[PDB]
Amino acid sequence: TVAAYNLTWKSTNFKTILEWEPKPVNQVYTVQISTKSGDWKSKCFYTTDTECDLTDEIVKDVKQTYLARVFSYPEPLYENSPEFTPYLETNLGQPTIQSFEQVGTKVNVTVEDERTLVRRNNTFLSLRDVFGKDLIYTLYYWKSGKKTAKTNTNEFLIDVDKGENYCFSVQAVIPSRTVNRKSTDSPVECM
Amino acid sequence: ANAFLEELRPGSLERECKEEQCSFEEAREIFKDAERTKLFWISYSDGDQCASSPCQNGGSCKDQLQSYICFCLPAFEGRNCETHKDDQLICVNENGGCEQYCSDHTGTKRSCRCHEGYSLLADGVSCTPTVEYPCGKIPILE
Amino acid sequence: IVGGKVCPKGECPWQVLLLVNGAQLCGGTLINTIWVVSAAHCFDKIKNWRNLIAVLGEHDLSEHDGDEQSRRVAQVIIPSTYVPGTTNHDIALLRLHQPVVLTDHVVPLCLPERTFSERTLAFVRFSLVSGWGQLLDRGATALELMVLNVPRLMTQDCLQQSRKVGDSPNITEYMFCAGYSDGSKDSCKGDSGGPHATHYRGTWYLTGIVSWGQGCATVGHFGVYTRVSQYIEWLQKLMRSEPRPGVLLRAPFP
Ligand SMILES: CCS(=O)(=O)N[C@H](Cc1c[nH]c2ccccc12)C(=O)N[C@@H](CCC(N)=O)C(=O)NCc1ccc(C(=N)N)cc1
Ligand SMILES: *[C@@H]1O[C@H](CO)[C@@H](O)[C@H](O)[C@H]1O
Ligand SMILES: *[C@@H]1O[C@@H](C)[C@@H](O)[C@@H](O)[C@@H]1O
Ligand SMILES: [Ca+2]
Ligand SMILES: [Ca+2]
Ligand SMILES: [Ca+2]
Ligand SMILES: [Ca+2]
Ligand SMILES: [Ca+2]
Ligand SMILES: [Ca+2]
Ligand SMILES: [Ca+2]
Ligand SMILES: [Ca+2]
Ligand SMILES: [Ca+2]
Repeated sequence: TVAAYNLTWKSTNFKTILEWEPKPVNQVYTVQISTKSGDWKSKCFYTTDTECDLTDEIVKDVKQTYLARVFSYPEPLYENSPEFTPYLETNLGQPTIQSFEQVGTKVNVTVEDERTLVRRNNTFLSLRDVFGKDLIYTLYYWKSGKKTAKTNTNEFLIDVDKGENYCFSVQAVIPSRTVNRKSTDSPVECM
Repeated sequence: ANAFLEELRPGSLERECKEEQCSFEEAREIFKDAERTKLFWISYSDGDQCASSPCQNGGSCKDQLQSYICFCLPAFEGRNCETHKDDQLICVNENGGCEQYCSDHTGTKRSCRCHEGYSLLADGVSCTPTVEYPCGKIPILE
Repeated sequence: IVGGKVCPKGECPWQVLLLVNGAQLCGGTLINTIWVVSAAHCFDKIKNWRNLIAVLGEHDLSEHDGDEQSRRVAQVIIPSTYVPGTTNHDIALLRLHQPVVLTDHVVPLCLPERTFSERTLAFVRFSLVSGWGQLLDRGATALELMVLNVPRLMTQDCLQQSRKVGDSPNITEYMFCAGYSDGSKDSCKGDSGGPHATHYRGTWYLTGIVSWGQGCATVGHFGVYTRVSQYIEWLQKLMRSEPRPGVLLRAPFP
């Protein structure tokens, strides 16, 4: 057997999957995950895949720091993964502009409060529910010249020239973050 | 899309990209600017990866740029919700729910056992002491 | 024990005190009314094999109470593969001359089955180590039984997370590391033979034996314990065997 390598975390809106190499040849894998003071819990028992979904485990406490390791079978050979702190590292999914209504010389741009994988009382919590004040949305628009706006909610209230048409795009952002601070730009929408 | 003479009319996002599929060039004629056209084209032409209906067992697919995300029903997990949480009753998995010893059984279900001085309860997973001072228990705390 | 606390009287009921010629020798673990598991190296320099005593229900070495029970050690079984002065196969099975009385202060720790221990217990993060050993490396021993909660590590991580030393003993498959490398908490020499007990779903099990390490609570090093799971068969077969003429017995291993 060969120890797995290049263990990488693929997480978006908390959907978290551990991937690694190489494509198993005469060897199966079993994953274990835990917090620095918790017990090791096994996942994806004897899988031949080179991936393992750990979503249900990390959403139990997205602020904890997790460590995972992949065992290799023909103590067994294994490899530790990089530490992973969901709250600080899960990528923000691509946003979606839910709507925008014009009211005279102003426009209200609403951003869809998309859901995450974090369960709570038999429901999925939104990005807002999870990040609260840590989350803001930035707007990048233009009179159909660059313009930008920021909000600590899911809506932008901006001024516009009567008659002219504008196009909008937003991004999810967690200012305090160091890495993966911004989501990709949302689809463009025009009035 | 382009039809006979339509290109004589000014560009229109609604008529060209919404009510029809517009090429990059048609999109470029509407947005004019380079960056703007690109900002629009990345999403417009990405394609809905949820079209395959990859999320199994009643899960819900959420489209993303060149990828998707599956939200699963409580009893499921996995990239595409293909994992049956109820089909993991094996000994290596949380000791199979057994309070003490676990024995696997290919073809059937694992069975639980107990250490000397204990007996397996009717639930088939728990162990209760059959002596006054079983091993591993602390009297002044029991 | 370095950096631990007193084990409230009665909360470490399987802890054993071993004495030779009335002098403190080592710790040990009761696993039934007649057998005690300890460390083999605790007997490297024994001369009067007839003066080995095991005391159960001990707590405060400066005060006698009715929970104490003394028994002569009628037999010390050590693997034929253990070499005095070294570290591998550091385990010993002791037969008490007379069974001890099980009370609220004297209870045996459970010897688990092999696969349960390797597959489940070995992955329980924390376990308890205890003894009347030194409170500091090279310091004085404790008067009251001390206990310490230590985290376990797979050997690969132990090696990677430890300061490589010149001629340190190898960490074999008959061992496992547990503790901290910041020099704050660990078991020590006088704790040898004592239990490394793991709590799992309402019951405590014997997973390790205080064996060795570089000094005590040394920065960049972890405590090393005998991996009891490897001796389950060995122990069970011997507990069913007939007593021998002499005290010391070397039994083959496997
Ligand atoms: C450094 C001498 S030492 O500190 O006494 N360590 C030696 C191993 C040892 C020998 N040479 C070495 C070189 C580098 C690192 C370790 C060693 C060592 O530990 N030797 C054994 C006796 C060997 C025998 N059969 O007589 C010993 O002292 N065991 C008691 C003990 C219990 C717990 C801990 C602990 N948790 N901490 C440490 C020690
Ligand atoms: C649906 O489309 C996605 C695109 O990435 C593909 O990965 C799935 O396998 C398919 O079901
Ligand atoms: C999407 O989410 C999944 C979990 C199920 O609740 C579906 O019914 C829903 O459409
Ligand atoms: Ca057209
Ligand atoms: Ca056209
Ligand atoms: Ca056109
Ligand atoms: Ca229309
Ligand atoms: Ca048309
Ligand atoms: Ca053109
Ligand atoms: Ca054209
Ligand atoms: Ca897409
Ligand atoms: Ca006393």
